[PDB]
Amino acid sequence: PQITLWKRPLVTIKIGGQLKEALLDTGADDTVLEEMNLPGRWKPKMIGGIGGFIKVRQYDQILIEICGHKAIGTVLVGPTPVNIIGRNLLTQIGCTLNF
Amino acid sequence: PQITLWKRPLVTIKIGGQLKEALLDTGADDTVLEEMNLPGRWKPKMIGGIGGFIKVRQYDQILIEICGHKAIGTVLVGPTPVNIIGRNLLTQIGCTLNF
Ligand SMILES: CCC(CC)CN(C[C@@H](O)[C@H](Cc1ccccc1)NC(=O)O[C@H]1CO[C@H]2OCC[C@H]21)S(=O)(=O)c1ccc2c(c1)OCO2
Repeated sequence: PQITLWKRPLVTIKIGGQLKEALLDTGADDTVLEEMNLPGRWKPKMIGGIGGFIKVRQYDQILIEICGHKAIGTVLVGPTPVNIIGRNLLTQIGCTLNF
Repeated sequence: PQITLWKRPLVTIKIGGQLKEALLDTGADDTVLEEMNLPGRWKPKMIGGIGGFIKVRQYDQILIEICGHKAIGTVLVGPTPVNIIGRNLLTQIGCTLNF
């Protein structure tokens, strides 16, 4: 689809067998989700945003379905203000910016 | 043009007589620029992201040229680590997400 930006580009995602809403975020290198239970092993990591740095749980090679498009990649879980889909998965679903 | 997301979607902008590199950021409601001394009246604002909030100065009706496309709107200025073009101006240059 072609998504205009007069509203927040929010979409439904499926991860760990659960539906969630997430923001397509071209300014994010990485995908960061709010606190949730995810299966598999994880490593502690730090990530920085506009206001500072936070501790996150890094899950590798996780399936997320983004508006029916499959991606398998790294998902960070921690105290982000919003579920964000970052470029690491946006590229997997073939997302581009156009103007 | 079409911008893939393999790398950060950085583009050249023109603001207040200065050329800068800025992120085309679909996850940003507002446009936030690195500290710079603009003339005119402003209002204090707080904007939140990963790591917490930063204090910024809100300037209204500021003209920004984004890869040759002119836009005019609200621009926030503060201690951000990156110049961020938000949705308030992305809509004005006809920027869409596509996948
Ligand atoms: C509330 C949803 C997002 C944060 C979750 C909002 N951000 C825009 C993101 O694109 C920032 C934009 C950003 C980019 C680099 C540095 C600081 C901010 N990216 C970001 O935080 O990404 C982080 C996760 O991947 C990593 O790669 C970049 C930082 C990490 S933000 O920079 O904090 C931002 C911008 C304009 C705004 C605002 C918040 O509130 C209203 O107006």
